[PDB]
Amino acid sequence: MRVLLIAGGVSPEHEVSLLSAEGVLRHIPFPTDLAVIAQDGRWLLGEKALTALEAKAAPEGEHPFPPPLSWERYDVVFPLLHGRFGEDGTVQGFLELLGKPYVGAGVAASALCMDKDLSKRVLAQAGVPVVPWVAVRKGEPPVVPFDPPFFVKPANTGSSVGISRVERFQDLEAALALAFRYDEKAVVEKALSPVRELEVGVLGNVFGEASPVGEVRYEAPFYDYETKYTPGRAELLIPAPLDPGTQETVQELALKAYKVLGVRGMARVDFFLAEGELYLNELNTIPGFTPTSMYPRLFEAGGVAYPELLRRLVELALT
Amino acid sequence: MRVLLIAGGVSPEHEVSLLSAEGVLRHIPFPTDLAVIAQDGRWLLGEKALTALEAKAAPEGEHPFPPPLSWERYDVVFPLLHGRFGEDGTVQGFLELLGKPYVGAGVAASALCMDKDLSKRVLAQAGVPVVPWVAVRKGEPPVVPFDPPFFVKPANTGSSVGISRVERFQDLEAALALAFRYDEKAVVEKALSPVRELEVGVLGNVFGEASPVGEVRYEAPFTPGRAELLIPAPLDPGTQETVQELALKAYKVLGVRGMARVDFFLAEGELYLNELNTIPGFTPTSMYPRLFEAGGVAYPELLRRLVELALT
Repeated sequence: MRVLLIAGGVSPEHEVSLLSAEGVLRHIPFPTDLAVIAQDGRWLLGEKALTALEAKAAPEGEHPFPPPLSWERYDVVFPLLHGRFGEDGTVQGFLELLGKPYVGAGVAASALCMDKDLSKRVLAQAGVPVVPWVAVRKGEPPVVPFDPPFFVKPANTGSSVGISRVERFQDLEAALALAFRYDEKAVVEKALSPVRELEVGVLGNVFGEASPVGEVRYEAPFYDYETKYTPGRAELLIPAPLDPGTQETVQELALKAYKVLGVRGMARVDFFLAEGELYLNELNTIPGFTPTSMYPRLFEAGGVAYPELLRRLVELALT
Repeated sequence: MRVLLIAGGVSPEHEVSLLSAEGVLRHIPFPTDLAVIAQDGRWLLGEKALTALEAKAAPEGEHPFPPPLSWERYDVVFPLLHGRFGEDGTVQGFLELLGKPYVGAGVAASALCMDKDLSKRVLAQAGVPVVPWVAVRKGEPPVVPFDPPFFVKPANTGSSVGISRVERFQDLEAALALAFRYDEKAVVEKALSPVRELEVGVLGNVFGEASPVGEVRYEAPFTPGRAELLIPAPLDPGTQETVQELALKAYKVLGVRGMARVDFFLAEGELYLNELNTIPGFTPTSMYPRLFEAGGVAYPELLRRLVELALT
């Protein structure tokens, strides 16, 4: 059994993708080779790929797509790419054409989960609670059924740019103009405040196993009398401090959504908890595999050791 | 302008794809090359591609995917494939990776429009009427909110294989067994009868313009009879407009890009959006081009506009 690991990509998550690849290479219980997509879109194979990993960034590759890779040597391909040309179904489609089994969501599920508007429409149709929202396309006069405050953001799941929290309708046009520079479609989500962020891992094909629930907390940077500067931190609470009832609901909601969307290998499902109400925010078809990443840490706490997690992901690709 | 037309495919629509390719190639107002995907999945380029085009079929190809082709030579790619590896977003994704502009729906729209389950969930939520249905996966207990008759069919299969018309609530298990041979997920759709089939074409990116509405009517079998295309369809102005508006709404919500033939069922006063075809036919007999001709858009102009839309 030989595995082909693909990491990097042209997206802003290039480096974090390499960091994940590092962790996967160090513990995957199968003979594995690495292939890297440089920030310029060209690929690096063999020793050049490993060298780039060691460098934490591959600005330039050697081979324009499609890479001269001996696909026949691999039983399963593990695409560890994030966002654009990563979780959007494009690489998944390429692998479908090559006839290669691969880890993670398929084409439809990947593309759908990457669209904040379309995946919510599907989830809402299936009875899964989501934050009230509306989709706006460039050129369309915005029609928002709810009052501010709300968040305006490009429709690409996980984006960290083009976001604006607006408190007045007179500020909507400016928020939309900003969001439209990143995606031709944006979504306007009713702002809930305060809220808690909860995340849960899922493992399996369509019908999965849920990990324990984790929570993300933010601690702002500050200047300490003796320690001087102390950096801000995103703290991971594992398991999340929740009453039994809420924990079970998020886990069930995550499993149901996963099932409806037909997700296949893994997923970290993010939720907003506010006023005692749960809302499924986003599904990440390709989570992090860094020793600091929520997904592997959650399953670890769920009795699934990292090496074992990677083993099961590879095996699931062959269904 | 330099256009690369791709036709054929591994799907059962391999031959009709070539037929429409012949048409497109004879009237596309731009220098255009042809690449053919043979039934065995291998590609045919240049001279051999043309030969296959003239033979109306290409059983086996020469180049394993991906082919040794320099895509630099083309400004726009026109994937004229149907179904699996055609309208399912796979080839589209390959093209996205090559960084090449291309005709038709992108990855998301193509993949969604080929999934009878997910597409209906989206349209139903959006307010577009769809025939009552349920989705079922291999191994999960069926729960049908309606009684026969109804159809059972694989969900992401852009083919006619594995489909069954169930009459007895006791034949269900059997029909699902068949469907599951082509997709671990199948859908059960209430059967409408009498039912009329209407079709309307759309052109443009996201916000498109509808062509006149057409109607498909089959003649008596003699070997099923000819598929008559009534254009415009014999409808009162009110229904025609509703068909067009619904088609345009679905098109928009799904973010379809270059074109689409939207099919509807009309049963006792009620319209139901049936299917959204992202890569329609282009033979002289195909509904899509004929519908737009009737709408004042000649075949050559239609092709010119599809190529241009790919760039915007």
